[PDB]
Amino acid sequence: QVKKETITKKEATELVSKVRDLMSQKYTGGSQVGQPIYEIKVGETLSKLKIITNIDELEKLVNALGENKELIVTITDKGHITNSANEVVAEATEKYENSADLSAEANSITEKAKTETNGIYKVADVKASYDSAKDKLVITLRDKTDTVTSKTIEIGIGDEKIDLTANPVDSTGTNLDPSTEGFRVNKIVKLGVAGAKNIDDVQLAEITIKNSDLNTVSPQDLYDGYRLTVKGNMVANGTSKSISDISSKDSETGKYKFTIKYTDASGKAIELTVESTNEKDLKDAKAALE
Repeated sequence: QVKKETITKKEATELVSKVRDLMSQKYTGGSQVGQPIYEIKVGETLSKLKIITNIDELEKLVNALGENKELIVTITDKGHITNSANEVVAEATEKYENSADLSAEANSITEKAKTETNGIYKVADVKASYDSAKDKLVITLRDKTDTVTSKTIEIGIGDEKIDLTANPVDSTGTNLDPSTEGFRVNKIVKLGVAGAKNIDDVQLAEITIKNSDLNTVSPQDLYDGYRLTVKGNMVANGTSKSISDISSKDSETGKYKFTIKYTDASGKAIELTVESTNEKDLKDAKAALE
């Protein structure tokens, strides 16, 4: 993954433009044709998010956002892909994502071949091999009776999951029934796929919109280890002060942080982020401002 970002209310004009375009995007095929691809939620906090169905819901909330108040917007992809007919759809056959998926499939097919009586298994002897070196699933078929032919099919990472009970495809593009009298495995060009599944959500973004003038400083900027600096005293003399929690508990930078929202001498809404790798210095600065 999620892109986290903080922007100002003024900068939210660009967010409105982008979210408007996202909200206009619909599936162009399959079961969800005409429904929105994106789910947008808006609320004061991450615990008070609500789904919106029109961009004006966001515009109204952004326009009404008070001085030193904030709004959270989350953007979720409800799951989409372009299918073989060039339509954007909500469901698709799952893909092999790694070596373990290919290896599992080889084991599954090998086990299924012992007892299966459906599709290809009915009319063909089946071997399925996971080649550790090449990183491929290799399926080898031979007709059980009559003039015996064979076919080998290679399946890799990123391919759609296959199903030997489903109708394979021949050179005409037809999904052909393996029980057709005269069917031979050497006419298979590709194997049939497993059933389509709903594509999973992907959280794309969490955008915090703050109606404030934003700046980030060190604790040293405000406090020298003993006394507030001149800048520290100006901050401490701000009005309608709200000082946030103790720390950020680190992220992937070292830096901890707290925020001070205040109204400056001119009446401007300010939010000052005070960040430090050192966690004692930050909490000392913090205590001096209280």
